[PDB]
Amino acid sequence: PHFLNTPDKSPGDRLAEICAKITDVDIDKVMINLKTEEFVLDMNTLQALQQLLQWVGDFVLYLLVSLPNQGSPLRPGHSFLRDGTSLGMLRELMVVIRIWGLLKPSCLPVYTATSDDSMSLLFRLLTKLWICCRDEGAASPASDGLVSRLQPKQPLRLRFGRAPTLPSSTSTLQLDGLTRAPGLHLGAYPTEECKACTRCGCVTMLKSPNKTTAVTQWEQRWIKNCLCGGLWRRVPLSCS
Amino acid sequence: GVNLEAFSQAISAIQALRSSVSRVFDCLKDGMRNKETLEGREKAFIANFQDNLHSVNRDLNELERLSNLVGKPSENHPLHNSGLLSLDPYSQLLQAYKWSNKLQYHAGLASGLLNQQSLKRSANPQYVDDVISRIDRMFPEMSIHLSRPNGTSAMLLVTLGKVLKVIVVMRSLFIDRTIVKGYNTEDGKLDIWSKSSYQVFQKVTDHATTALLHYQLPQMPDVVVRSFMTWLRSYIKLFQAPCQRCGKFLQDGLPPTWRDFRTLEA
Repeated sequence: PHFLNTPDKSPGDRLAEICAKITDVDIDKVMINLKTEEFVLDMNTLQALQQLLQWVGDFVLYLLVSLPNQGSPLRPGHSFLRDGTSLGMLRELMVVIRIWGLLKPSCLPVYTATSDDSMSLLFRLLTKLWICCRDEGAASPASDGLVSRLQPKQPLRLRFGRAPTLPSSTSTLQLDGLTRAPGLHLGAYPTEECKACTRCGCVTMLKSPNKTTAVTQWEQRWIKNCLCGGLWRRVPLSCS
Repeated sequence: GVNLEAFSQAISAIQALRSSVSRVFDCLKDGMRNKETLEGREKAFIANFQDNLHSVNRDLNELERLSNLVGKPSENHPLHNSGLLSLDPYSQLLQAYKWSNKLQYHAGLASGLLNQQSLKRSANPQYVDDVISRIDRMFPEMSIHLSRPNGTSAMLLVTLGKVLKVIVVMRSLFIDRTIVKGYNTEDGKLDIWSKSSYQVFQKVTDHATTALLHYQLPQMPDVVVRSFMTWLRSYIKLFQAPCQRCGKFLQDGLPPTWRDFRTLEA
């Protein structure tokens, strides 16, 4: 909904939705195919770089490196990548952040090295599996070889926001009345918390003030319950 | 060749430099765990720079530098590599060298810590003496000689640096009855028993007798006479007196514990 576009013949929502029906590869061509002007909304756009850009980049890169992990200790391995619609949303995100980088130089780097940007081949292989994952289609072997090898731009250690388990149906429960024994989305996951770190349902545990300037959309969005995040806890800042 | 120790020290220093670099970059990869009053832990960062200042300690190696720059192409080592190519089994020589050095140091430490003996008691050769004396005479500035003017016992005299020569009568071992005489000596026709002194050299003779009665071992007279000769040679300076001034008494000489200090100090 960040489309604060000038009045046009149609709305930005339906236009970004129909952007899915686009060319095969080279998103640098898709951007000129649809539009490139009416996307800027603020000069102080430096909000998703330190928080979201690295996040979405790590997510898509893990989605890449997951392909050679077909023989994983799981029938679906780590994930499916059989929807395409979500991948279409990811493509909309990557093209709009390409426009952002064209406008605001605080774009999303490759996070390791050798940007020679580098998201081009990434988007290319995403679309290559897209034609294999749009609708009523099976997964391809050339894309396997294309994704198997890795460049000097492939980090690791992704968050994987999830909740700790509680499988005490009739089996086992290692707890008492007190003394929990120890064993994030907008980043802010250091080694030991040094802020409010408002605990939440599953993974958030985000800081209460967040030291924000204009990213108030997220904070004002997560004041109430969250997805598997109604369990807003007050876990103390027992840093160790 | 103590330069090997210097090179090992340099290796340890550069490894410590690498470790300090890793540690400071790891500490920079973490913030204030729990301060609640002030992030003073950042000062430890500066302290980490001190460890990086230990890189200047590697610069100290420039003082230890220039350790080896000579010819001698590996000291008679190459036999099969630079020689007969078919002679591949060479490294057995180096293996034996390491084995021997390890055994030597092991047995040395073992004998050094085996001073805590556990044998209660024993219950249910003039040529050798002269040879032992000549072998002990092999140290510099320790010209000794014997003549045996009277008796089958050994009459040995020592003259190290001055006219403070000392005579010690031996019975093929455990040479007792010490007599030091500063500036005259062998009056009459042989060794004498005047034992005249300046109330200090007589004290030195008392100390020597105390050591002889103290350094007496149940057997192995070689180590006994070796310790005796070292204990006597330790008197080559007589110029320093720790634990007090240089004039605590007439003279300050008593190194019974491998170190000279002021006399009358037990």
